[PDB]
Amino acid sequence: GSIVTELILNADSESRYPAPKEIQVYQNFVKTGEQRIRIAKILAENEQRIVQNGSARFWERVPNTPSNSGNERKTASCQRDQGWYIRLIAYSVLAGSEKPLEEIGTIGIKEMYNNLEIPLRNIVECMRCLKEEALSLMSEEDALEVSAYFDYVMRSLS
Amino acid sequence: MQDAITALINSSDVQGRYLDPSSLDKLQNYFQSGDMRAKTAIAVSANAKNIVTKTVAKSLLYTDITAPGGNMYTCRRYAACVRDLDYFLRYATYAMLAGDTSILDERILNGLRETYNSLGVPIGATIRSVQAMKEVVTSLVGADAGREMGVYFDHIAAGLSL
Ligand SMILES: *[C@H](C)[C@H]1/C(=C/c2[nH]c(/C=C3N=C(/C=C4\NC(=O)C(CC)=C4C)C(C)=C\3CCC(=O)O)c(CCC(=O)O)c2C)NC(=O)[C@@H]1C
Ligand SMILES: *[C@H](C)[C@H]1/C(=C/c2[nH]c(/C=C3N=C(/C=C4\NC(=O)C(CC)=C4C)C(C)=C\3CCC(=O)O)c(CCC(=O)O)c2C)NC(=O)[C@@H]1C
Ligand SMILES: [K+]
Ligand SMILES: [K+]
Repeated sequence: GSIVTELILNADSESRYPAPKEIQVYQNFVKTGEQRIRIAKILAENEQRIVQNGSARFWERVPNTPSNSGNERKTASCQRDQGWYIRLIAYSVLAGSEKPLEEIGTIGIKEMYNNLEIPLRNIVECMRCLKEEALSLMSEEDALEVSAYFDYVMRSLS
Repeated sequence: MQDAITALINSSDVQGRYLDPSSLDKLQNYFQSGDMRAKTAIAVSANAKNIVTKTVAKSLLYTDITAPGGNMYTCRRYAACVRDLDYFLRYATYAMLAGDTSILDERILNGLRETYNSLGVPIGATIRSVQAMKEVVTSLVGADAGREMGVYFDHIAAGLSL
């Protein structure tokens, strides 16, 4: 879903047309479209930079972790996940909501990682590392939106 | 439901990819259309009862369906019919705003062909009335926005034929 979907489904539940408030939200949202796309492009072209620089800070911060146990596959797996969370965050920025991130990445996160036997706090940590890298690649304003999505993932992991 | 954005996100997500150059900008296309979409939804919202009145007048009245034994005979059945046209208009507006037809497939056409046949609701008359709604709305918003709402109306009509 997206901000647009949320507005529509709201009206749907009251069996009516969009209200003045729902229309204004929509107009303010689409007005920020070009900027949103600029941000998502940043993330796209800097996936490897963010992941590798963040992995690097992360592992220094946390040496006891299953991606740093001299196990490739495990290391590869964790690096892949970081890339996926970037992709999801980028989708969320475009969508104007954490819905994309929620549906694809957040709902079930504790159950999956718990099953895989990966400590949750370590994932939170790595998210901080990834968060920093990405913020640095972008303006002050651009950083606001993106920050909250990274925060969201970290919220759901605790 | 899925919107113009959600759709592009989902087509990307199944191949594990970031939005591609064409998925982007199709997005720009959409974001640019929002004003017209908000304009259209506002106007339809303010002429909703009026649109269905004209729609009914041009396709369903003075026919065998409003005669005793007809499916639109009995004020209850007449009112049911008008309620369904209310639903087509509102949901087509939701769709247009979303820029995706998916909401029609899931909230309007799910079991409708089947439900109608079960109840004896004439399908050819219903399609006729949907094509009138198209024109009535085009007469209210112009051909430019009329084409857009048209696509959603055509969708509903098409999904009754099957
Ligand atoms: C990296 C920061 C941390 C880490 C993670 C870790 N991941 C795996 C294995 C998998 N991770 C996933 C994750 C996902 N599946 C999904 O659908 C989503 C959402 C889109 C994600 C993010 C999956 C499914 C796997 C299993 C392998 C597979 O892809 O089929 C491992 C390996 C575990 C193992 O025993 O093999 C690891 C280590 N590890 C760390 O140290 C960090 C804290
Ligand atoms: C009007 C253009 C035509 C017409 C309509 C007709 N419809 C019914 C019965 C039903 N209509 C629906 C449709 C929906 N209900 C929903 O919630 C949705 C999604 C938002 C839709 C699209 C359903 C489920 C029914 C059954 C429930 C009910 O009876 O209210 C009737 C009544 C038929 C009867 O015999 O009771 C009628 C008259 N009929 C015409 O002649 C027009 C061509
Ligand atoms: K969970
Ligand atoms: K009116």
